[PDB]
Amino acid sequence: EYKTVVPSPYIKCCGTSECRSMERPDYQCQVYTGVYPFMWGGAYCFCDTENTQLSEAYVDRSDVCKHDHAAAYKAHTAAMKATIRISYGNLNQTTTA
Amino acid sequence: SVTEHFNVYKATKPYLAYCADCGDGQFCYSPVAIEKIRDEASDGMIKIQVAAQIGINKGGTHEHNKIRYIAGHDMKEANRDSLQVYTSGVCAIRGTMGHFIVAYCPPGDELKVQFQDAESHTQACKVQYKHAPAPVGREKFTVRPHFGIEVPCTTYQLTTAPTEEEIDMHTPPDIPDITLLSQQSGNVKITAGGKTIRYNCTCGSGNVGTTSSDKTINSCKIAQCHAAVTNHDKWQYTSSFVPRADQLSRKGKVHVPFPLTNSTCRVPVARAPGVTYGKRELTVKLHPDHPTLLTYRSLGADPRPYEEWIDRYVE
Amino acid sequence: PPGDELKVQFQDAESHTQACKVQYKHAPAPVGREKFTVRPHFGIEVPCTTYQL
Amino acid sequence: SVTEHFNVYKATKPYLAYCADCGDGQFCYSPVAIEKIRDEASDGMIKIQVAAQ
Amino acid sequence: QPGRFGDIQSRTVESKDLYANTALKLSRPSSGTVHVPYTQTPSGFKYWLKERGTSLNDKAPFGCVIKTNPVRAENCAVGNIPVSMDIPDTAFTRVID
Amino acid sequence: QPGRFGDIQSRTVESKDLYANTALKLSRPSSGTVHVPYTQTPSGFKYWL
Ligand SMILES: *[C@@H]1O[C@H](CO)[C@@H](O[C@@H]2O[C@H](CO)[C@@H](O[C@@H]3O[C@H](CO[C@H]4O[C@H](CO)[C@@H](O)[C@H](O)[C@@H]4O)[C@@H](O)[C@H](O)[C@@H]3O)[C@H](O)[C@H]2NC(C)=O)[C@H](O)[C@H]1NC(C)=O
Ligand SMILES: *[C@@H]1O[C@H](CO)[C@@H](O[C@@H]2O[C@H](CO)[C@@H](O[C@@H]3O[C@H](CO)[C@@H](O)[C@H](O)[C@@H]3O)[C@H](O)[C@H]2NC(C)=O)[C@H](O)[C@H]1NC(C)=O
Ligand SMILES: *[C@@H]1O[C@H](CO)[C@@H](O[C@@H]2O[C@H](CO)[C@@H](O)[C@H](O)[C@H]2NC(C)=O)[C@H](O)[C@H]1NC(C)=O
Repeated sequence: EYKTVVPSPYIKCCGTSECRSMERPDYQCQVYTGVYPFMWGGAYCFCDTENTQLSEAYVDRSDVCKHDHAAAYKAHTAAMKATIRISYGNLNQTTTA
Repeated sequence: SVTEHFNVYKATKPYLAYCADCGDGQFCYSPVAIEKIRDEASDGMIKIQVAAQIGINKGGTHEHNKIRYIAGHDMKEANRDSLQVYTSGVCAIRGTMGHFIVAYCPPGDELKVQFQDAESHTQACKVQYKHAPAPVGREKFTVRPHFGIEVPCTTYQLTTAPTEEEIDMHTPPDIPDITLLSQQSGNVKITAGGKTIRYNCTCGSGNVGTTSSDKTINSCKIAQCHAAVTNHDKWQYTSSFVPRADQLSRKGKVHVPFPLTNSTCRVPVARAPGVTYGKRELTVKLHPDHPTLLTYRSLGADPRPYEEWIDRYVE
Repeated sequence: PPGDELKVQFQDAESHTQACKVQYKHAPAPVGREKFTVRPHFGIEVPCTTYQL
Repeated sequence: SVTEHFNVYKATKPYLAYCADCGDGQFCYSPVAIEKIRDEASDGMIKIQVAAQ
Repeated sequence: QPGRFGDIQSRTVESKDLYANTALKLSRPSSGTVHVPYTQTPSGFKYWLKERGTSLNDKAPFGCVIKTNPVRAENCAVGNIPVSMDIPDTAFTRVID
Repeated sequence: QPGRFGDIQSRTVESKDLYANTALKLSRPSSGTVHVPYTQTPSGFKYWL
């Protein structure tokens, strides 16, 4: 399983930023202009449409790939080993070869 | 013990996030906004992350009966016996630590977490979740039997020890509030409720907000003016529903308890089927208490495997 | 939620519970083209009819 | 009445038994260990035997 | 491919490079809300887990019993095992006795 | 036969002799538990009902 890491977005109040590509698997970055977010106490930013929010998300190995994972293999040259009992005359022994 | 395991949270603070469905059919701003449910346990346990912190009081100390959260600006209190988890019926909670709750839940279509508020109100957050745990072994049982066999599985350990898995922590952002303003002739007052309040006024001086109460000369009144609380001494979790304060590296660091550990679960054993021997025929009576898997294959060169889940009596 | 009955109860002044149960097909039709049960945190708005509070 | 009908139990005592699933997913030793449930009723009534009195 | 087994791939458990193809998408936030909307393909690992079906143990020919640690097939009833024998004199008995 | 109509049979309501074929089985108790494990075929009467 993967893990989609979505950090808190940077909201540029009455300003503008640029997306910076990073070396992250399945990386996405988006700058949205004209945002007017709200909080519980009221409006977060100051202007009406002069604002940008930076959306960033990526895929990372889950915390339990170390525990929960499936392995893809190639199988060839199967080696056979068998357990045999030899009991003749007075002896009665078991060996593996 | 529990104290040197909970001391990691005191440096943190609960947060208020946007929950799209708070029990009823509408959004509101609740302290139990569910962030992410983790389901890595083979026995059906699920982990729920909530906005409120469970087991920590107003000061920061550890109790087994208090839940701290955000109601406006000030931290407040809640009791633990009222935390409940709902999917289709009532879920069995096995352990709570801060933002994280683990519980045993029946199969369901939703995941609701609610507690009783200090205002005697009920505050909940509802999300959509496919909770359809896979069977452990070959019998689709729901209740652990009193006899059977043990089958290995994965489970969350009920310990508070720190683990490699953790969650990001950072400084809280600016928190605006319209009520921190009152319109007065000339000197518009910004009631200084809190530690530090920032303002910026088009007609007035604006600039930095500093602290304490100030009497800003301006005719803009409430309009062209608003204030936000800043410099929170504690820390927030970088939730997806809260704006980022800044493009800097994270500040605090909090682990995720209840690590996945190897374990085994008792499973029921089906009754031996009744076999009548026909001439190179095999007929069996199947009496399952629950959906039971019947499997056979030929021992020769060309096998003919079978599959069928048995829920009633069949032949 | 979707159900087969409709029970309404209150706690009586005698600390008793007084209820009334009736049979009702409560199977609401989907709003739009997805059979969802929980309002999401993002999406699109579809017109509908509601009771004003 | 009820008193000369309950006088039969005074000479008895409740017991603690092994319940394999006490709400949560694990066993413990509870005073409501269910022994047998009987459904001889055509109207849907069931009888539950518990450890406590 | 996203949504199937192998949507994310890692060469080793101690691998630093991770390949991820989950068709992650970003979209405008709604007005007056800070939520970082994103739509992404669900994990193909869980899809495989609940669509795997039965393993090789349930379909192996010749009554093979498949175990892991290490991956092996035991007690398969097929073929012959040639035997070469080197018996000393001590084992045998004389016809005089 | 167990699990079908007539799994247990009695000639009369006042009969003292009772025939029962329910394939009752007994098995080891688990370690540290007193529960008398047993597995038995369900009643054929309720199945017929
Ligand atoms: C549940 O219990 C499982 C069994 O104890 C745990 O899985 C074990 O986890 C350890 C540590 O991560 C793994 O150790 C690795 O071993 C590899 C080599 O692979 C194995 O194969 C060789 C033969 O080539 C064989 O001799 C050994 O079994 C090897 O360990 C090393 O190269 C690594 O450095 C590392 O030591 C075990 O492989 C793994 N066991 C198995 C059978 O997968 C599991 O972590 C536990 N999960 C929990 C705690 O929930
Ligand atoms: C403190 O608030 C002042 C206003 O009191 C904010 O000033 C605002 O600054 C933004 C800068 O982006 C101006 O928006 C636009 O500027 C762009 C420049 O590319 C231009 O294309 C648009 O036409 C628009 O003007 C905005 O006009 C300006 N408002 C003013 C000067 O009244 C300032 O950003 C705030 N500073 C803090 C504390 O954040
Ligand atoms: C040789 O000795 C071994 C080990 O004592 C015998 O193995 C046991 O044989 C008897 C039954 O014949 C029992 O004690 C066990 O069922 C056997 N144990 C096994 C199969 O591991 C073995 O049969 C002897 N072989 C000979 C004399 O041919």
